[PDB]
Amino acid sequence: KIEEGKLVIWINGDKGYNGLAEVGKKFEKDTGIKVTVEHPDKLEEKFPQVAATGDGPDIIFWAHDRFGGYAQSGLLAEITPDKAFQDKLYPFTWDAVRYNGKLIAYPIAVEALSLIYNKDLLPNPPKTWEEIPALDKELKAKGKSALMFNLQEPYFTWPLIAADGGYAFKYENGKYDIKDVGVDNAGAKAGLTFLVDLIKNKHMNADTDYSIAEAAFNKGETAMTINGPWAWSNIDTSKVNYGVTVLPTFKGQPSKPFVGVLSAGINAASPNKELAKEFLENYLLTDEGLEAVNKDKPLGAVALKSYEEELAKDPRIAATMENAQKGEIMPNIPQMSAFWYAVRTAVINAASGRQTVDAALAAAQTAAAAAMVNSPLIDAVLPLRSVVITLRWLSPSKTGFLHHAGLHAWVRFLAGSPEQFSDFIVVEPIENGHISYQAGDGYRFRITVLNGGESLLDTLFSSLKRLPESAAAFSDNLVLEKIEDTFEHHQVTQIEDLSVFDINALMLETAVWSRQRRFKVAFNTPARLVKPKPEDGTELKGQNRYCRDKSDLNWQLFTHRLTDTFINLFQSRTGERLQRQNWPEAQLHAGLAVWLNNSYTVKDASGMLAQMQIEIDDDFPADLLALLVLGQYIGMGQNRAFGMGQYQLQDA
Ligand SMILES: OC[C@H]1O[C@H](O[C@H]2[C@H](O)[C@@H](O)[C@@H](O)O[C@@H]2CO)[C@H](O)[C@@H](O)[C@@H]1O
Repeated sequence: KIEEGKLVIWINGDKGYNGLAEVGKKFEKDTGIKVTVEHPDKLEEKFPQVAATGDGPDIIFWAHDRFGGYAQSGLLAEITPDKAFQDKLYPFTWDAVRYNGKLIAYPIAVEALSLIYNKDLLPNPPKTWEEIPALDKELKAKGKSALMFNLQEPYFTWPLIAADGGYAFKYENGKYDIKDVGVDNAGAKAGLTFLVDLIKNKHMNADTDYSIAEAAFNKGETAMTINGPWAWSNIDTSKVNYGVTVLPTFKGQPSKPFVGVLSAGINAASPNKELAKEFLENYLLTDEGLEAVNKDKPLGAVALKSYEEELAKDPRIAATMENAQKGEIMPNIPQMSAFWYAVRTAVINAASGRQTVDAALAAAQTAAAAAMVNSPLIDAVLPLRSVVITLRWLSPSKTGFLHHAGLHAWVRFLAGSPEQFSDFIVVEPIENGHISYQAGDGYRFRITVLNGGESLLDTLFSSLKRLPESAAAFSDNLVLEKIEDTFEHHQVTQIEDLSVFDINALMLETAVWSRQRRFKVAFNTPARLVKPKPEDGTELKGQNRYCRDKSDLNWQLFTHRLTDTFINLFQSRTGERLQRQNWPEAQLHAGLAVWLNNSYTVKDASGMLAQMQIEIDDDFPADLLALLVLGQYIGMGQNRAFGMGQYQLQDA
């Protein structure tokens, strides 16, 4: 949980976090409240992961475009500055942090990309993108290059894509039309194609990221870069004579950067809300606070009127606002994360040659418009990680006798014998039944790790790597051959190498089953689904407690048990037990249903195998369909952590 009496702050590593820490040291001097300023990697994705369960920082610093989604998920508290304080900051910056009428963050600064160029290598910067290829040939003759900027984040490529007609969502009548995405019109195609032709003609490198581009410019190797005001600090250090100017035009149109408002949100689960307000209103959002941060890494055009009226005299800040005006302030709607994931994939795939520009942007238009999912039940379990582990026997042995219960206890032991094992790890063995193995034979099983289970996965990796010594069937007669990433189907050695099944992958998969409205639900391993509680007060006993006939299965029973699983996972993570709503009605017809008996001299292994046809409405809630899709990867019913209750969605 978040510790009361102190303040923990998250801000991106490219920002002036040391400056921010000095503002925190002054706060601690005046109130005794310790202020810890951290800068995690991928924090815009890390915040929902930890905040969904009640952890994370007291204050989060990011551009405003992520905050509507945070607010929609109930991660942010409503800030309450009086009218006197609101007048100190620009009204349009307050607009950027408003969501459904409520202010959800304190605006800090307005960030916009500008063209940064080496005045010594390039006295007159190019006014148009079309000049850059010709310019690069001349510079390559001196062993230099024209332009290098981060091609891994669509933030940096969007000004070009938007120049000739690209847009995120059409805005009319106070509303963004999610179904009207503009990443796939003639102008977006022209912009990305020009980017790809730069790479194809050796004027840029598809691999270029933020570090490579910053290093090249600051070491005098490239004449131009594209970055924001935070980057200026490192350039002053490198003693490059640089300037900040307007972005080049494309087809006569100016480049249109998506402008962000760096904002500070207050975690909804923070017990230090009043302290957070005092730090932000009375210490950071003052002339001396922002200056301490600006001195470390320049903020840009700050939202505080009194300070910005002095900074605007800086020609670099003026250029920042010039590019900003030629662009647009980002929407803060929850769909922005769907947009940025779509365009990130589009630009990487097009630039790497994997997809054509037309195909890459066609998929991005579909992806950007996919129905969001902001469920607390889902944010608690995502992201998933999964591995298939291959062992080799060191002497003969028998498996299947305990019906994979020994494997479970063994993996639990190898994970540190932790508390709440079943709430974070699912153990799915290969369904062989009874097998006798010889020395040298392989043994394979899959384990899926839910959000909050990395340390368990780390202990597991170490134990496996130290077999057979680790163990002290499934004893110290096994050795690790390899660990494969279930989702990439290739080998890994450290946890950091593992891919994730995250919210964006789930939204894309859910959309597939949204459009195909009829589909089948089939159990791979038997399910132990308890029958509904008799309404006359009596309790069911014995094997009569569980569903086993076609007549026992219906749409409400199935979705109740599925949701029970998610509620339990949520409860054990947070302590709260959410109230269980009923799903909208749908057609569910059980085609096949039979009960398997798997008792061994204990009946835990027995369960029901079933196939169900589903039909859903056009307007069926996506965040519920998403529970159905996610349930494929975590299983439902009793003993789901032993691999029971595994189902998969198939087409009819
Ligand atoms: O590239 C997608 C990414 O763009 C923006 O992130 C910016 C951020 O606004 C700046 O403060 C700075 O850190 O550069 C980031 C790009 O790496 C959006 O704010 C973000 O939502 C989006 O995913």
